[PDB]
Amino acid sequence: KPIIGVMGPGKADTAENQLVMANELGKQIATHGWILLTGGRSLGVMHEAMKGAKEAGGTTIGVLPDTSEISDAVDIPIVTGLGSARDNINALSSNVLVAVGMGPGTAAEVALALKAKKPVVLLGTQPEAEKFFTSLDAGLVHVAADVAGAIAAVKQLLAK
Amino acid sequence: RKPIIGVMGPGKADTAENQLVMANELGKQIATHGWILLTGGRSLGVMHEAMKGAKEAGGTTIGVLPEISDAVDIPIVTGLGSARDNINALSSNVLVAVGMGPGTAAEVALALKAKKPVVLLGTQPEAEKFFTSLDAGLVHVAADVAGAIAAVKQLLAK
Amino acid sequence: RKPIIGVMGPGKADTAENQLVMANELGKQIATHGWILLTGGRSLGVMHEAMKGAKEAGGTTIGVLPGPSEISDAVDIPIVTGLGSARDNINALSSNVLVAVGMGPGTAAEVALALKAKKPVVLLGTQPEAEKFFTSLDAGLVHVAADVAGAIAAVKQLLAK
Amino acid sequence: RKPIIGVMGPGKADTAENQLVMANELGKQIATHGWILLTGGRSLGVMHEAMKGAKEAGGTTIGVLPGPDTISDAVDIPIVTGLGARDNINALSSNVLVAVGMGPGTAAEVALALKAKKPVVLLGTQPEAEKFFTSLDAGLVHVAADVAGAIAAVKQLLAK
Repeated sequence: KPIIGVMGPGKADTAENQLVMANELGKQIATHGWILLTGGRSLGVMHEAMKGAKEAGGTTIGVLPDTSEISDAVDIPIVTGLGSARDNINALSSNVLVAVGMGPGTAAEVALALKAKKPVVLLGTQPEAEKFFTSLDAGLVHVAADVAGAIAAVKQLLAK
Repeated sequence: RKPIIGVMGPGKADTAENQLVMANELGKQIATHGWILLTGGRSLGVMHEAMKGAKEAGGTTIGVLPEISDAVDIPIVTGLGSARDNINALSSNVLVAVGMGPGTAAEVALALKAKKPVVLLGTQPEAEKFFTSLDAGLVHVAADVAGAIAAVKQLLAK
Repeated sequence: RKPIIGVMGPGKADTAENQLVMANELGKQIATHGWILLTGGRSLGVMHEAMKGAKEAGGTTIGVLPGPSEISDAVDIPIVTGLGSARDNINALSSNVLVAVGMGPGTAAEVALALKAKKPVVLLGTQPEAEKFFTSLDAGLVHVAADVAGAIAAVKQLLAK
Repeated sequence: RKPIIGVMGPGKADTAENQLVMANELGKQIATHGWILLTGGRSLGVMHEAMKGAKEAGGTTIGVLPGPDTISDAVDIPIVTGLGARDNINALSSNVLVAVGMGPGTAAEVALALKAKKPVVLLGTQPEAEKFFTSLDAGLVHVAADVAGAIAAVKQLLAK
């Protein structure tokens, strides 16, 4: 059962178009028979992908700093306690990683995945980010224009 | 959402034979009761047995790692090694220690520190009575797999 | 290289005043022996007193923290980690010898972790059940000290080997 | 409290030789200013030269390692973490961070420092990096053209 990780900025930092892409990304992850792994508290991109995944009957793993609540969009809550430190659990536990948008948090998570030699697809990050991460590891970086392209890169990659 | 039962225990070299038997059937019963099993993948004593108990009974297992192992449905790779995945303690609704050693002691203590109940099974007096001195209200001592599955059912309901 | 001695204690209403006084004196004796004190870096309880005692004797101190902020004023070197309820095996792995003053859930995790790292732990001001329970984890690494002088003498011997 | 300056760079042959000289001269100037050098505690790359540099000029050094561990001779205080993972320690413990060169590990440390809202001095990085990280946080990113520049950016940042 493949595991696809979604990173992306939080609620305040995610633009409306990026939110829409994130939901659609989560749906398509679910319809291709994959598990979604993302951050279980963050309310921008990561939440939208989880809702997307859930709305289309997919399994979601949320990674979390118990404490209250959760979200009902999370199926398997994995609580680390690690506060501001590295749940590079995403990076390491995923088959493929997709970033929707960009910010300091997300840049950090993408660079760890590359360091760990795992492929990353970059959706809706700007040219600045696309060129830098490609400059880090051109064999591991895939830029996608929209969700369907991102999902195609994810399919091509899992065959390998 | 399914209850998640954390199991902790020593590895191959320090797990007596009766503890492996107890671990294997504890996992069977975790699954049989419709709970998710959470434990370490890759530890080849108590923890590896509970996962198989659980799989053999058609349960869902999560394995925390720092390949493995047919019996793990969801691998969570942490990347730490000689550190703390406190994932077991904080992710799981109830924790069952089967046997005892340094690793397991640290994890029982962290669970009590996060104020979760722990069921101690096949641990011995010194461990039972020390953990009880830490938080008596959170520490439950079971005699056999049955008394431990029992204590777990009686804890999810509260 | 200067030896580093790790000190671990319980908290605050898990702390009695004999333990605060013993932690201060332990921390002085550590600094007087030319050793670095490594402990938790909050201005609270047993770890804080060890730190004030080391500073008072002209010792060097390292405080480990999670997060952000308010470092004890006795901390020379603050090590800020970003982990919350997550360990924080820094004390255990970085110290040559570790000393527990009192006992609580947190110190018990810390002590068990250090034994698993094959590091010697000196127990000071704990109850027979802790003493007995850790002794049963590893007889070879657990030193029960009766007072601060005994603690210091166990560290001394452990470093001389 | 003596200030702590953290240095980050690449390891093996993500590392050009002039980077190795800049790192060593930088460590040397950090120690001459009465500052502590915090770095990765290994015997390789930018971080080791910076350490050797600091020592040679009478400075104190802190080396952060994973598990378990012994570690350069230039390290006074070893901080052994056992998080084989993320030492987020540099980012959060240093007053100022200086990156010498760039690679995946460095990229994550820098983004984490900017996520923690700490200023980063970028020495000997390519303009893709200078541009990307400036795109993340203009206010926190300082491109130095050389070791003297890098020090006068620290010195001033330590003064605000």
